Amino acid sequence: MNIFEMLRIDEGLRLKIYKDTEGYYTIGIGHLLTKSPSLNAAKSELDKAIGRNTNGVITKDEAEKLFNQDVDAAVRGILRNAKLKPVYDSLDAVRRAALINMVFQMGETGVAGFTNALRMLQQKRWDEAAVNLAKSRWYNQTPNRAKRVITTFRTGTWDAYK
Ligand SMILES: [Cl-]
Ligand SMILES: [Cl-]
Repeated sequence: MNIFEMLRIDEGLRLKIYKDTEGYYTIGIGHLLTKSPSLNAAKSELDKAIGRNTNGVITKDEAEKLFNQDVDAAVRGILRNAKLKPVYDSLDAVRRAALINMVFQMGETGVAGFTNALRMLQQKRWDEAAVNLAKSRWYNQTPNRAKRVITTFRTGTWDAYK
Protein backbone atom coordinates (compact mmCIF):
# COMPACT_ATOMS: atom_id res chain seq x y z
CA MET A 1 0.00 0.00 0.00
CA ASN A 2 1.17 3.58 -0.61
CA ILE A 3 -0.08 7.21 -0.52
CA PHE A 4 -1.52 7.17 -4.03
CA GLU A 5 -3.41 4.00 -3.45
CA MET A 6 -4.58 5.08 -0.06
CA LEU A 7 -6.00 8.33 -1.33
CA ARG A 8 -7.51 6.67 -4.43
CA ILE A 9 -9.46 4.50 -2.04
CA ASP A 10 -10.57 7.42 0.03
CA GLU A 11 -11.66 9.89 -2.70
CA GLY A 12 -12.63 7.59 -5.51
CA LEU A 13 -12.34 8.63 -9.22
CA ARG A 14 -14.97 10.51 -11.34
CA LEU A 15 -14.44 11.84 -14.86
CA LYS A 16 -17.21 14.22 -14.64
CA ILE A 17 -17.68 17.30 -12.34
CA TYR A 18 -19.32 16.30 -9.18
CA LYS A 19 -20.13 17.64 -5.87
CA ASP A 20 -18.24 16.76 -2.82
CA THR A 21 -19.45 15.86 0.54
CA GLU A 22 -19.59 19.59 1.40
CA GLY A 23 -21.39 20.40 -1.78
CA TYR A 24 -18.29 21.67 -3.62
CA TYR A 25 -17.58 21.24 -7.23
CA THR A 26 -14.92 18.63 -7.66
CA ILE A 27 -13.54 16.30 -10.35
CA GLY A 28 -11.07 13.31 -10.77
CA ILE A 29 -9.57 12.09 -7.55
CA GLY A 30 -10.77 14.59 -4.91
CA HIS A 31 -9.58 17.58 -6.98
CA LEU A 32 -11.52 20.62 -5.55
CA LEU A 33 -12.35 23.00 -8.34
CA THR A 34 -14.22 25.86 -6.62
CA LYS A 35 -16.22 26.64 -3.50
CA SER A 36 -18.53 28.86 -5.62
CA PRO A 37 -22.02 27.68 -6.15
CA SER A 38 -21.66 28.08 -9.83
CA LEU A 39 -21.16 25.30 -12.28
CA ASN A 40 -19.89 27.75 -14.73
CA ALA A 41 -17.29 28.91 -12.43
CA ALA A 42 -16.46 25.21 -11.86
CA LYS A 43 -16.25 24.66 -15.58
CA SER A 44 -13.99 27.54 -16.18
CA GLU A 45 -11.66 26.47 -13.41
CA LEU A 46 -11.58 22.99 -14.82
CA ASP A 47 -10.58 24.26 -18.30
CA LYS A 48 -7.86 26.32 -16.79
CA ALA A 49 -6.53 23.39 -14.71
CA ILE A 50 -6.42 21.01 -17.71
CA GLY A 51 -5.61 23.38 -20.33
CA ARG A 52 -8.41 22.63 -22.75
CA ASN A 53 -12.10 23.20 -23.30
CA THR A 54 -13.37 20.43 -21.41
CA ASN A 55 -17.06 20.86 -21.10
CA GLY A 56 -17.02 19.18 -17.54
CA VAL A 57 -15.50 15.87 -18.58
CA ILE A 58 -11.86 14.71 -18.39
CA THR A 59 -10.07 11.49 -19.28
CA LYS A 60 -8.45 9.06 -16.87
CA ASP A 61 -4.97 10.28 -17.61
CA GLU A 62 -6.07 13.85 -16.96
CA ALA A 63 -7.50 12.84 -13.61
CA GLU A 64 -4.19 11.16 -12.83
CA LYS A 65 -2.20 14.12 -13.83
CA LEU A 66 -4.17 16.42 -11.47
CA PHE A 67 -3.79 13.77 -8.74
CA ASN A 68 0.03 13.66 -9.05
CA GLN A 69 0.24 17.49 -8.76
CA ASP A 70 -2.06 17.50 -5.79
CA VAL A 71 -0.09 14.83 -3.85
CA ASP A 72 3.16 16.61 -4.67
CA ALA A 73 1.65 19.89 -3.49
CA ALA A 74 0.40 18.45 -0.25
CA VAL A 75 3.86 16.95 0.61
CA ARG A 76 5.53 20.26 -0.14
CA GLY A 77 3.01 22.15 1.87
CA ILE A 78 3.83 19.95 4.86
CA LEU A 79 7.49 20.43 4.29
CA ARG A 80 7.15 24.14 4.17
CA ASN A 81 4.81 24.48 7.13
CA ALA A 82 6.57 25.33 10.34
CA LYS A 83 4.11 23.40 12.43
CA LEU A 84 3.74 20.42 10.21
CA LYS A 85 7.31 19.79 9.20
CA PRO A 86 8.50 18.73 12.63
CA VAL A 87 5.68 16.36 12.94
CA TYR A 88 6.19 14.69 9.56
CA ASP A 89 9.92 14.39 10.27
CA SER A 90 9.33 12.63 13.56
CA LEU A 91 7.09 9.97 11.96
CA ASP A 92 7.53 6.49 10.37
CA ALA A 93 6.63 5.91 6.65
CA VAL A 94 3.07 4.67 7.27
CA ARG A 95 2.03 7.44 9.61
CA ARG A 96 3.60 10.02 7.19
CA ALA A 97 1.03 8.72 4.67
CA ALA A 98 -1.78 9.43 7.32
CA LEU A 99 -0.73 13.06 7.76
CA ILE A 100 -0.38 13.55 4.03
CA ASN A 101 -3.91 12.23 3.57
CA MET A 102 -5.37 14.73 6.03
CA VAL A 103 -3.55 17.60 4.29
CA PHE A 104 -4.84 16.60 0.88
CA GLN A 105 -8.38 16.63 2.26
CA MET A 106 -8.44 19.64 4.57
CA GLY A 107 -5.49 21.74 3.63
CA GLU A 108 -2.44 22.69 5.58
CA THR A 109 -4.14 25.34 7.55
CA GLY A 110 -6.80 22.91 8.47
CA VAL A 111 -4.33 20.31 9.80
CA ALA A 112 -1.98 22.82 11.37
CA GLY A 113 -4.88 23.66 13.64
CA PHE A 114 -5.00 20.32 15.39
CA THR A 115 -2.44 21.59 17.79
CA ASN A 116 -2.85 19.12 20.53
CA ALA A 117 -3.08 15.98 18.50
CA LEU A 118 -0.02 17.14 16.55
CA ARG A 119 1.96 17.39 19.71
CA MET A 120 0.69 14.05 20.74
CA LEU A 121 1.71 12.55 17.48
CA GLN A 122 5.14 13.97 18.01
CA GLN A 123 5.48 12.35 21.37
CA LYS A 124 4.36 9.05 19.95
CA ARG A 125 1.34 8.89 22.16
CA TRP A 126 -0.78 6.93 19.64
CA ASP A 127 -3.87 6.12 21.67
CA GLU A 128 -4.13 9.66 22.98
CA ALA A 129 -3.82 11.44 19.70
CA ALA A 130 -6.34 9.23 18.10
CA VAL A 131 -8.86 10.01 20.69
CA ASN A 132 -8.23 13.68 20.29
CA LEU A 133 -8.43 13.46 16.56
CA ALA A 134 -11.95 12.04 16.85
CA LYS A 135 -13.32 15.11 18.62
CA SER A 136 -13.56 17.17 15.53
CA ARG A 137 -15.96 18.23 12.82
CA TRP A 138 -13.85 16.20 10.45
CA TYR A 139 -14.56 12.98 12.20
CA ASN A 140 -18.23 13.87 12.60
CA GLN A 141 -18.77 14.75 8.93
CA THR A 142 -16.76 11.89 7.28
CA PRO A 143 -16.57 9.28 10.01
CA ASN A 144 -15.61 6.27 7.81
CA ARG A 145 -12.76 8.04 6.18
CA ALA A 146 -11.63 9.68 9.44
CA LYS A 147 -11.69 6.21 11.17
CA ARG A 148 -9.41 4.77 8.52
CA VAL A 149 -6.85 7.64 8.89
CA ILE A 150 -7.11 7.57 12.60
CA THR A 151 -6.44 3.78 12.74
CA THR A 152 -3.47 4.29 10.55
CA PHE A 153 -2.12 6.76 13.10
CA ARG A 154 -2.84 4.48 16.00
CA THR A 155 -1.38 1.32 14.56
CA GLY A 156 1.25 2.29 12.13
CA THR A 157 -0.01 -0.39 9.61
CA TRP A 158 -2.27 -0.31 6.47
CA ASP A 159 -4.85 -2.50 7.94
CA ALA A 160 -7.79 -0.17 7.78
CA TYR A 161 -7.20 -0.20 4.13
CA LYS A 162 -6.69 -3.82 3.57
CL1 LIG B 1 -4.46 23.17 -10.55
CL1 LIG C 1 -16.67 8.94 5.42
